[PDB]
Amino acid sequence: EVQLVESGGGLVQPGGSLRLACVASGFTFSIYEMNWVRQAPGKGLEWVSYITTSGHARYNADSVKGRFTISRDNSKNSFYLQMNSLRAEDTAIYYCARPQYHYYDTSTYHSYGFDIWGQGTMVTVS
Amino acid sequence: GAISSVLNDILSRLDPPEAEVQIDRLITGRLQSLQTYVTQQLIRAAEI
Amino acid sequence: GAISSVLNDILSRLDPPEAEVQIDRLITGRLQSLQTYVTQQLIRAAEI
Amino acid sequence: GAISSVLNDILSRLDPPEAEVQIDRLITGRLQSLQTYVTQQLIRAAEI
Amino acid sequence: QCVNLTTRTQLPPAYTNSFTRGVYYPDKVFRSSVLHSTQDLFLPFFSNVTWFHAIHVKRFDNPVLPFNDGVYFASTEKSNIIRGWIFGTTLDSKTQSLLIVNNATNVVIKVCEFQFCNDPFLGVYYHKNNKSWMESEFRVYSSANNCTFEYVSQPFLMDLEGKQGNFKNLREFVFKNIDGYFKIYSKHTPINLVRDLPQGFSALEPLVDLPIGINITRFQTLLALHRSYSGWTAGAAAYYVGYLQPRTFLLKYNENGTITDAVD
Amino acid sequence: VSMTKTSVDCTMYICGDSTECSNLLLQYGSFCTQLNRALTGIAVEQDK
Amino acid sequence: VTLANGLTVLPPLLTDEMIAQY
Amino acid sequence: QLVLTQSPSASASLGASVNLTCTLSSGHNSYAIAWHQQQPEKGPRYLMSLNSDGSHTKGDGIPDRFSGSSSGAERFLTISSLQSEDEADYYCQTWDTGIRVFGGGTRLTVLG
Amino acid sequence: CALDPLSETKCTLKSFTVEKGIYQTSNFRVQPTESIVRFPNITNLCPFGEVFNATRFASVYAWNRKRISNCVADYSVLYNSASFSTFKCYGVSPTKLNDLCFTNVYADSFVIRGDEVRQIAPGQTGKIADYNYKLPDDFTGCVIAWNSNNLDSKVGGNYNYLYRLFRKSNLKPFERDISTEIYQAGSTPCNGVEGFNCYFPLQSYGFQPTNGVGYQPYRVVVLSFELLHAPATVCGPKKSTNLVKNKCVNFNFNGLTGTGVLTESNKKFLPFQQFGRDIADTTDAVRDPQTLEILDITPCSFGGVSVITPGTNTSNQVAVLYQDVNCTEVPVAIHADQLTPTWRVYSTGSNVFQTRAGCLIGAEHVNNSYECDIPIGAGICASYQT
Ligand SMILES: *[C@@H]1O[C@H](CO)[C@@H](O[C@@H]2O[C@H](CO)[C@@H](O)[C@H](O)[C@H]2NC(C)=O)[C@H](O)[C@H]1NC(C)=O
Ligand SMILES: *[C@@H]1O[C@H](CO)[C@@H](O[C@@H]2O[C@H](CO)[C@@H](O)[C@H](O)[C@H]2NC(C)=O)[C@H](O)[C@H]1NC(C)=O
Ligand SMILES: *[C@@H]1O[C@H](CO)[C@@H](O[C@@H]2O[C@H](CO)[C@@H](O)[C@H](O)[C@H]2NC(C)=O)[C@H](O)[C@H]1NC(C)=O
Ligand SMILES: *[C@@H]1O[C@H](CO)[C@@H](O)[C@H](O)[C@H]1NC(C)=O
Ligand SMILES: *[C@@H]1O[C@H](CO)[C@@H](O)[C@H](O)[C@H]1NC(C)=O
Ligand SMILES: *[C@@H]1O[C@H](CO)[C@@H](O)[C@H](O)[C@H]1NC(C)=O
Ligand SMILES: *[C@@H]1O[C@H](CO)[C@@H](O)[C@H](O)[C@H]1NC(C)=O
Ligand SMILES: *[C@@H]1O[C@H](CO)[C@@H](O)[C@H](O)[C@H]1NC(C)=O
Ligand SMILES: *[C@@H]1O[C@H](CO)[C@@H](O)[C@H](O)[C@H]1NC(C)=O
Ligand SMILES: *[C@@H]1O[C@H](CO)[C@@H](O)[C@H](O)[C@H]1NC(C)=O
Repeated sequence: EVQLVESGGGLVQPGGSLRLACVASGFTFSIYEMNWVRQAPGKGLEWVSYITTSGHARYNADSVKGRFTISRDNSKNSFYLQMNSLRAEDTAIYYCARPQYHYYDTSTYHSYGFDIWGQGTMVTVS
Repeated sequence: GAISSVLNDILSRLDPPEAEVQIDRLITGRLQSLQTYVTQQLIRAAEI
Repeated sequence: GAISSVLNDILSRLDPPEAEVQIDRLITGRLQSLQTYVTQQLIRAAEI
Repeated sequence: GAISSVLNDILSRLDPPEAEVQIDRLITGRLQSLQTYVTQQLIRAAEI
Repeated sequence: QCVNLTTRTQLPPAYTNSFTRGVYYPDKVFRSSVLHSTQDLFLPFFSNVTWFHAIHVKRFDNPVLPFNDGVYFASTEKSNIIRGWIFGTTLDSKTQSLLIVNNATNVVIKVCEFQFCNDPFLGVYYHKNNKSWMESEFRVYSSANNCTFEYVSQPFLMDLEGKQGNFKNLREFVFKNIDGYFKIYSKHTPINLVRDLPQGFSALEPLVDLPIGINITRFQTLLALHRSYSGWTAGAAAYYVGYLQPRTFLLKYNENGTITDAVD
Repeated sequence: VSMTKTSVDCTMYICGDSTECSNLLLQYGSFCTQLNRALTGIAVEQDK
Repeated sequence: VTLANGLTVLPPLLTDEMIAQY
Repeated sequence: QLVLTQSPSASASLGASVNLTCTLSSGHNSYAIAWHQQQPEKGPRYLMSLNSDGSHTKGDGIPDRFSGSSSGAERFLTISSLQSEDEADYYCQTWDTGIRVFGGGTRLTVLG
Repeated sequence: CALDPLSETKCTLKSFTVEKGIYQTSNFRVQPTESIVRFPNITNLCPFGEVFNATRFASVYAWNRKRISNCVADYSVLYNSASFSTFKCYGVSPTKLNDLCFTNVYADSFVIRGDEVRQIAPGQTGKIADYNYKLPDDFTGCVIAWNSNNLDSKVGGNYNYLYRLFRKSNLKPFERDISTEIYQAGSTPCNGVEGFNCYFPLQSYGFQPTNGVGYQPYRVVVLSFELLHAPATVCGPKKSTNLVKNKCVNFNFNGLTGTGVLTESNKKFLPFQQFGRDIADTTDAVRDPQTLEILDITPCSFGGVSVITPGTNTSNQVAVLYQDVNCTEVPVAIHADQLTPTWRVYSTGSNVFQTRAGCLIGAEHVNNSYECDIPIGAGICASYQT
């Protein structure tokens, strides 16, 4: 069964460093690249960063002001957002979601849109 | 014909007793280039 | 100053790591001869 | 670039298999000096 | 375990034109705004390259081609069929073999004495019960013997996908075997729905300089097949092979240090 | 009637920013001295 | 008329203004 | 990137039909989307990844009622015979060269 | 020859009397006096203990190649306890081994007999340089061999080591052959079984402690380098220092020696490039190994000094011409801080005049106009007048 469980909340002043993780099980991590999406309280969800299957990272979306970093631990079958420099706006739910494009795929590439979503974690920050 | 086209490389990985041969090769080539250039410029100045 | 006056023989009994030196000697001789010829031609053409 | 500036010195303390290298170096230097001299003379002759 | 799954269809290979493809960086130094001239093994412009494609129409073909002094590879890709190569000399018997491979997250380079069957493929299995897809299948080589070299790194074949519309992932490769060094060059270019090597220019980046020092004369390309339950067939693929020759090019460098066009 | 005046520095052409310029120079520098005299004569002739 | 390591270009004595004046 | 001119409030009677509209920037006319429905106080739910031809790839628990159509540079999601559960937030999202935009919400106050 | 511009002209003309006029003087003024060295900040010990302490050490028909990276090569450790018979080094002098930083190194390893140590060299032939291990003609590295009769040889004969006695064709450089197929001597086919005119290509060495100097094992370690190309991973034990930008200084980036000023550049390198030469034989572009910041290397001062003077009989007063400078940078370009004080009083003074030809210092300009005799080069002329 596919599932995306998270952990690592904490209250810190802007500029603080924490430890964020999105653990998963029941499916292959080797052929699935993972995204992250950010949803401020009462606001719309917004992606922040992601890692590819090979290991390349994209800190795009221009809402991350060089604050978030993404990695992945294929050895321990777990997925972490390599986390440091939390800031004021970062108080939000952190649903980690799984893109539809697994590396061993067929059909048209109407994928990379999320088929499943994590339960999300509330990391209150002020 | 030397091991490198720059003088600083051949002066950075060769002791002088082995480096001076290649230094001489580069110097003879550069002096031939200046001789050809000054010959060309000299008969060009005669035409001018 | 090479061991032979023809390029084919000196490229028939010498491996390239010692032969290229003799080849270089012969090449510098051939190129000096060609440059002397072209200087002579240039000032004969100036007189013409 | 030879070990001495006169021919009599380098032909008094070197057997020919090692001496001919310095002989060749000195001869090429002298031939390039004489060739530059005749080039200058020919261009000066054209101006005269 | 391996099996005689040939189902080979014989058709003449459609020679097609590449239009100024196959040039790479000859040296590891940053020039700019210069016309550096170089003499190296290059694919000549407007040359016949061999369009090989064993799919469409249970048409499967994967012949052994010689590594004649230089291989240019292209792989307009849709669903990840071309997975690697098995360069070598005899690709069987008691000789040395190379098994350049690109799995789902890494690149495995093995110079070893593998024994090969006639139809090598990489088989990915999908389960209903676990849903995991695993490469735990090995039918290009039966086993290994006196193994010599192993290398694990970031994979050459890189997705570089996520953008939409008609552009395609054209992956170009250059393999050469000069005195004991195995050099792999690559670049990947988006192409606006072209059914042919595009009319542009390429700048193939250096990938690895493998210290192998082997003969190699019979390069071959691996493919990946799913399982299904005409056993072990699947996909859609087309690739293009041409050969490098000792030639002389003149490269013109732009202001960013990258080449613009090459004049043969 | 005229052509652009030019001059060549000996050290910066054949030595450049490299060591042993004197040892490189005492053996081969009078050729460059002759060429610099020729280039100065060309410049003076072009002004005249 | 379009004009144009130790290589220096010596300017002419007679500048363009004074050649024009002559 | 593409911007969503989705009405902050649109409404109709229960059992009737409406069409939400996802508008897209002229620069990516032939781009596909996927729809996520965000019921309040829960997580996102993926309905369909809509092709430019209106074809379907369906998530679990979603009837044939929810369908998509395309025309020009804009996109539609179709709802027919509305019921109570339709009260939710609808999000239209896309793909790019490492960008997923996701646009904004479609708060729908269907009266019934 | 280093006190006055008139004496400098006297040196460049080889005479004790010079006439009035203009003389372009050569640059004998400044000698740089400082050096900075900056290398990558990896201070691991290279596995020379693994290569040079091999208890089980590879044979010659199938020799071992080990890649060495991300460490420092301390040559002084090896001869503390090991004595090398032939430390021949090709392309790189043994003296300058310390100051270089290598990029792609590899340690070959094989055991050969005493007579065949000479065969491990570019251009030599035999049954060890044709059928077992061939070195390339344009080789760049050093072959290190020493006697190992006590370790690699035991009583009764050590038959573990093998070599290719017969082979069908000559080996390519750095090519390994491990096949043990039967070699056919005659036209008859062996068909994979030993018979007449069919021999095993692998013959065994007969190392015995009672034989002579020619018949004893010699452990050979062949190192292969690539100097001053591509990014480098194996450096020498010299320590890295700070970076002094905007000033003329000797730099040592990864073994690259030179003299010149550094500024900040904005061009972007390729990922596989660490050096740069906008034009070859200039080496303008380089990456700082510590910070990976793209910079530039530019020359620091102009070659343009000339002397304006009357004849030495008339007067000893002299003026000097500094070309292609704004006059304010004359002491910066000349580097008069390390120069003689008699040259410094001519380096800077009260009467500074900027011409288009260059900076004229030592003479005073006038609003009146007189007839020219000697040139300056920008429509101005100088002469001796009250
Ligand atoms: C979960 O995955 C593992 C491997 O990733 C499966 O274990 C093996 O699967 C192969 C596939 O044919 C079988 O041949 C082996 O017999 C399996 N191992 C064992 C110990 O039986 C495993 O079956 C998967 N779980 C499923 C499919 O429910
Ligand atoms: C497939 O990818 C895997 C990477 O997960 C490669 O195998 C792994 O190799 C590393 C060391 O290089 C081991 O630590 C892992 O245990 C391996 N995983 C396995 C065997 O599942 C593998 O080489 C790639 N190719 C194939 C054909 O499996
Ligand atoms: C390296 O391998 C190639 C491929 O086999 C060798 O080429 C063969 O050489 C033998 C020499 O006995 C010939 O009989 C074969 O006809 C050759 N094969 C082909 C296809 O030409 C090559 O000789 C080997 N050695 C090198 C290159 O030094
Ligand atoms: C390519 O092949 C065609 C026929 O297949 C031939 O006419 C043409 O000359 C070939 N050109 C080259 C460059 O090989
Ligand atoms: C290769 O492995 C086989 C194992 O059957 C062995 O007999 C043979 O000696 C090995 N090769 C070498 C060169 O030792
Ligand atoms: C959208 O709904 C309206 C009625 O509410 C209808 O007229 C129109 O055809 C619908 N569009 C589609 C694509 O079904
Ligand atoms: C071998 O091992 C000793 C330690 O016993 C070490 O000091 C030495 O450097 C090693 N290498 C050589 C060549 O002796
Ligand atoms: C290269 O060109 C691009 C765009 O024209 C510009 O961003 C960059 O500054 C240029 N220079 C280099 C060295 O890349
Ligand atoms: C050199 O710079 C700093 C200081 O150690 C460090 O962050 C960096 O990783 C170092 N580089 C390497 C290649 O170790
Ligand atoms: C020299 O300084 C002047 C200012 O008087 C300035 O206009 C000119 O550009 C400068 N030239 C150089 C080469 O620095």
